[PDB]
Amino acid sequence: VPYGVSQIKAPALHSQGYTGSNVKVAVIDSGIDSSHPDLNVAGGASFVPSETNPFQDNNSHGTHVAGTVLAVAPSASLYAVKVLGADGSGQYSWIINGIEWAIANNMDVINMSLGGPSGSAALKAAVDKAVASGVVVVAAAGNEGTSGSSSTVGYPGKYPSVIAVGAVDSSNQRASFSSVGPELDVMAPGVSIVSTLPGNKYGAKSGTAMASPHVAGAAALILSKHPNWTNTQVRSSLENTTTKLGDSFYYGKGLINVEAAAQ
Amino acid sequence: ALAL
Repeated sequence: VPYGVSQIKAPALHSQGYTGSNVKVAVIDSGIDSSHPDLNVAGGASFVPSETNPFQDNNSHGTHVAGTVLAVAPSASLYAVKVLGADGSGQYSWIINGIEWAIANNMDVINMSLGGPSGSAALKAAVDKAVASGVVVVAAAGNEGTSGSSSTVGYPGKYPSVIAVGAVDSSNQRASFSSVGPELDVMAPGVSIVSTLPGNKYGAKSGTAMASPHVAGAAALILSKHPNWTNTQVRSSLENTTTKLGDSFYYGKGLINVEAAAQ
Repeated sequence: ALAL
């Protein structure tokens, strides 16, 4: 479909018969516009006290993100976890609740196209708990740019249990905005990602929010092929089979290769 | 936490 799908080598798996079928992916974002003809939202929950409906995306964020998961893993079961409000901001508690819901709800993949500058013990316990449970936890690295020799990587992405996804363009080049550091795991396409928008729309968005779902989507592709495989197995598969870009501080392991990861 |  869109360039980022080809880039990650997704199509090669679609042809072979691997589309993410029977994989449960939670999008912990501003909701998903379930009304979108293309989007099949299987369920969800809201943790935003003022925004009761998970299936309503007042931002556009969550709908775009969900769209990306679906283009990579078209047969995957999408779950909308509303943690962010119309403004794009959310409480750490709302987020924790969203992680907890995903665990309790037997999610296979968590997508967190979100990040903050500071962490919490409650945050780390939650993410680490998702991992202990067998969930593949995906998060954007952040859009912090550089800070000399300092890690720019936001939370929950900073955490080792969480796959930290940075951004590349269609030329395999690091996006200027892309958070850097030892904590950066993988690179996925995040420059001008054309996806689903609320109210039967499509539009381009840039950021690590865009890169993350490509990995969340890639993870669902591997689980469709290897149903038996642990989160640990999925993650290793992804990280170990990458297209090596520059330095690890900037690129991590490089670009994901869904085709090589699926063996 | 903010949208990425």
